[PDB]
Amino acid sequence: HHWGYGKHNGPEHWHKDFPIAKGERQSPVDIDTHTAKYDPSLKPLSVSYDQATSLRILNNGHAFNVEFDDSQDKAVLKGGPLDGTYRLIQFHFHWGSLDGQGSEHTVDKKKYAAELHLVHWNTKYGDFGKAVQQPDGLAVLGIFLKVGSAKPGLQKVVDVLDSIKTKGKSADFTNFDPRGLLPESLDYWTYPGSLTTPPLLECVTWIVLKEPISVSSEQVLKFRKLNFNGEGEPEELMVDNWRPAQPLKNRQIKASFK
Ligand SMILES: NS(=O)(=O)c1ccc(CCN/C([SeH])=N/c2ccc(I)cc2)cc1
Ligand SMILES: [Zn+2]
Repeated sequence: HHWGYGKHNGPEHWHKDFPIAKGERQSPVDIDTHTAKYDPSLKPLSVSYDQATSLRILNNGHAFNVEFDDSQDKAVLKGGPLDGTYRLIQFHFHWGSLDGQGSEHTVDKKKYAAELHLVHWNTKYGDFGKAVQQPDGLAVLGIFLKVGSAKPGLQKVVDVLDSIKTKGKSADFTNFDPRGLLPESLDYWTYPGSLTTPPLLECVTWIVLKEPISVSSEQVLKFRKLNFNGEGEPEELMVDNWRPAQPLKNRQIKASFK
């Protein structure tokens, strides 16, 4: 009886195996745009993905991960609210059964159709498993998806999903350039938070971009053909794999922009 996103094992149940679910710095949160304060001391983000080395795509039963070679400083996030160098390890998405829901973060209680998470770990901790034990271990770059025009840089991901329909399937996925998933503006909000799935560790500096990317209805419909189940199990579509907004508690969301 493992955690997931159903009635019997969804987000309102996670606290029984992961008591940190009710902690002081949980994610995601609603971003109240009027309460977020401009912080003129924040730096522009530095997103250096020119040497990124993608390797593989995996259906893990909760989402799909595009995994990178993080054994060297090849794709790094720096600047903004961050001290030091954070290395890209993987990206994944969260999405809905309908275009009106799917994002984890919300903006003035608005839900987007999906949310991209580019996951990075602080190189001062040596690898990912050590970094998730530290309050500044991870930096996750969050990017909203709205349905409209296609995102051409997403289509190579969409077209491999048929080969990883079910939990535990993986496929070669080399030479994918994550720069094709970024919006024009790197304006962001930032706050201290957590992983949004178990183990819900409070190890993340969240950096959420204000500008969403547009994807087509056909692109998101292909996300919704994935399965949570393994091969030869009753089909359960991989939809609504998002955690809802958690209490902000004693936190301030900072804006990089006016
Ligand atoms: N949705 S999210 O962006 O907040 C998000 C949610 C979950 C995760 C993955 C955590 N899995 C862990 Se804790 N894996 C390892 C543990 C030990 C070792 I050694 C290596 C890996 C990342 C990002
Ligand atoms: Zn995520």
